[PDB]
Amino acid sequence: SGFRKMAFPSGKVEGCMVQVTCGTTTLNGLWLDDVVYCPRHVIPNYEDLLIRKSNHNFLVQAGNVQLRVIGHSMQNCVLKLKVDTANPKTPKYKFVRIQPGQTFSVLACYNGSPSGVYQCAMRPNFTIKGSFLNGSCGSVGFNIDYDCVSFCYMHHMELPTGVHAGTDLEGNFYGPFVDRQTAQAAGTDTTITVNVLAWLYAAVINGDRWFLNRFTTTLNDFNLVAMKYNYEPLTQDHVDILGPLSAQTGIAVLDMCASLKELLQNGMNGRTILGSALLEDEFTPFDVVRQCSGVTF
Amino acid sequence: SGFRKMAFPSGKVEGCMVQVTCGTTTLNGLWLDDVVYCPRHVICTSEDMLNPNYEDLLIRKSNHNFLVQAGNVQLRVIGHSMQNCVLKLKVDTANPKTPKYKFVRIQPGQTFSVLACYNGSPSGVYQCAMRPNFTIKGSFLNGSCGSVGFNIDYDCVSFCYMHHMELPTGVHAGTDLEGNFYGPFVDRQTAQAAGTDTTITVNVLAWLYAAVINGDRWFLNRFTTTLNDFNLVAMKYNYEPLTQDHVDILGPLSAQTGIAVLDMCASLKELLQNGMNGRTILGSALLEDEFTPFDVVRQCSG
Ligand SMILES: O=C(Nc1cncc2ccc(F)cc12)[C@@H]1CCNc2cc(Cl)c(Cl)cc21
Ligand SMILES: [Cl-]
Repeated sequence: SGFRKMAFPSGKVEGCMVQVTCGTTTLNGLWLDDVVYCPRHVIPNYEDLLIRKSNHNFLVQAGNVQLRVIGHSMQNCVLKLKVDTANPKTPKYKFVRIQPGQTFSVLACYNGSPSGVYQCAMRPNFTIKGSFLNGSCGSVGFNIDYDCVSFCYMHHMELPTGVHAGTDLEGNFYGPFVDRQTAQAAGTDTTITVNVLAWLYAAVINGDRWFLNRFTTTLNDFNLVAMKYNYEPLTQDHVDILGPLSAQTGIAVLDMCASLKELLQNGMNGRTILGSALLEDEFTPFDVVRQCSGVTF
Repeated sequence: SGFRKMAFPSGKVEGCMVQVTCGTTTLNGLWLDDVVYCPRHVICTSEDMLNPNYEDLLIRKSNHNFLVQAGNVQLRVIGHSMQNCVLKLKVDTANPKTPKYKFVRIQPGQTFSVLACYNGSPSGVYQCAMRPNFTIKGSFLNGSCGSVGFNIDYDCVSFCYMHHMELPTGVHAGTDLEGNFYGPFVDRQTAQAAGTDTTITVNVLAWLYAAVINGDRWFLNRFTTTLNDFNLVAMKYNYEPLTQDHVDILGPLSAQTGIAVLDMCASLKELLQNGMNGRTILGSALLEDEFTPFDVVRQCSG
């Protein structure tokens, strides 16, 4: 029993964190094989800025050992620093780009040293509601599938509302952001509907049934209601993805939707679900199945 | 900016997780140097869970009855001893991944990270607090026994909790790494119930200071309170009494934000009376009590 916001064990990623210094700027890098990946803002015409740099301008520190940079190249908004030493702690990994609503663990780092791990979701507006201070740039987001680390996020900046913006490991930003000092704002955010439904199934699995009702709804009627409350549309793919949870609890997805509709129009009425007075949207259907079944890494 | 429930990076603990099997029971062990620590109930046959005589059960065991697996390698048990509710299995190999560590016993209200494990394999990491009723509101399934709670301030891992059991209300009970249970709990299947839980007042105040540091001030008011008047009101909402120690501990946050502790205590009293009125504080519609004053300073300042 219990339902917590749970991150993946961070060990395989901790062994990859390094400190990258260029001039007065110090941030984090991800050392995989003989390449250190970091935000290109560590060095704006980034082709012009980068051409003026030599390998010895980049100081890379892995623990108390200084790595020697033997090459450098830029791929979108990420700088790739070729080093002479392959990271002996390089796990089996992939670079994956995630979609809004997908969750991942963030290993927040400062000066190449991991300080914390937390679980978050890529918001529909492409920001993340993270917890980052100055020096956190280069901290990474990841998932673990069996023994493989899928790197999906690298932190680049904080927007004026306190939310965070970054890229996949190929340097493509999530969202309409740029790594430049200019006026940028997070768009109007929406609730990840499929995740709220998954979290309601987690509540049912944990014995919290008060919100259940005898009613069902059509997908179209649910989406008409969901659009009114700034919830993301629920697709047939989402309904299919929720199938296993629907079979385990005996509550059809559209039956759980009628519960969600009633919660949106009437509120919680002083009650809580899994210790929360708000509908939680940062657990995917896969996260719910993984936590309510105990998959290990 | 931002405020998240943040766990310590679990790497230093993951390299210590092993699987311990005795008869039909399999659970997790913590392998530090040449000793594997695990719940002593691993020697129990479930039929002896109501009134187990652990000394009697352990005397009948030999080293080769304990199967310890570290990854795909079987460790050889060369000795065993019991210390309170923890079994210590001496092994013939020191864990090369043993971090710098300490065993610390925590007090109610203290927070720690949990590395939930099954079959000696880490599955997830989450943050939690030792409730005032000495239980933890964890996320654990069968086979999670032996999973540990820890803090990693600096490069040293302070082990503070080892999971032993789930109570009928879904909450969890366990011991420190010396085998002493937190609370009045026993590793017996006798009827046991968690006492009425209360809100960790000092942690709620720390979290309100975190909200102020992050730019949120809507809940502040022009009032102050005496500590006694605050406690009289606090007790009525099932909040833990706030002591002078708690007020002292909140001093640094009070100095940073410019809001005296008793002034913040008056915002809390008003929040308890009015609720949030559709508003949130740090993205929460409930008052959060699983962040200590130390966690707030660490996350908001460094
Ligand atoms: O508490 C236990 N198991 C589990 C632990 N944490 C979450 C668990 C969730 C579900 C579950 F069925 C078992 C879970 C074990 C085995 C069942 N009984 C029992 C009784 C006593 Cl006295 C002791 Cl010390 C340990 C146990
Ligand atoms: Cl403590």
